[PDB]
Amino acid sequence: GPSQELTNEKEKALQAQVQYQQQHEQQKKDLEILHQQNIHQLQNRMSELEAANKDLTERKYKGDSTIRELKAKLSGVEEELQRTKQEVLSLRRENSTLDVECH
Amino acid sequence: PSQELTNEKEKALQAQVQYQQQHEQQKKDLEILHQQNIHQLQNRMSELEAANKDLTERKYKGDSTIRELKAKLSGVEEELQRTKQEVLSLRRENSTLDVECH
Repeated sequence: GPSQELTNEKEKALQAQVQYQQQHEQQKKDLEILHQQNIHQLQNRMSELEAANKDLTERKYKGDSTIRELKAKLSGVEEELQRTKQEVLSLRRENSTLDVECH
Repeated sequence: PSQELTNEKEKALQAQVQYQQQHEQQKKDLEILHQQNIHQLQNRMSELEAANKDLTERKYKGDSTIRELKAKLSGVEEELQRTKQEVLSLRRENSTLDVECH
């Protein structure tokens, strides 16, 4: 068959186009898989570092409110100390005047 | 008839050349995209590392400030207790002198 040999070549060319498309799709899939393996460890270390940062930022806010409570507590005690020291001065002054009137 | 056959074999050789150029071009394009993505991930990683360094430094500063405040507060509470006992002693002296006087 002279034309049967020609029809065989046209059949072959259609089959070769199908094979090309399959090989082009397979190369894409293989490259995406290699890519995922390349970024896997880095994506995991990134998510871990974001969560550690979220926890630290949360801890920092708690630390600020603790500092605020401590400063206000300290200011109250420093003022109380001031009014007790002045009470001592007042009492020393009173004691001296009373002591001169007996002695 | 034979020239038409030689034309089909010439065409098939050309289709193979094209498929090969296309296979290479898809790989190069994917590599550019993947390299771009890797650079973005690496950049985000370096900014999370810098944010973590900054947070760890703030955590040290906050915690050390808390530690200093608690120790300062204990010192003042202790000094207050001493002064309060001095007031009690002076009020006792004031009461004994006041009874001898008025």
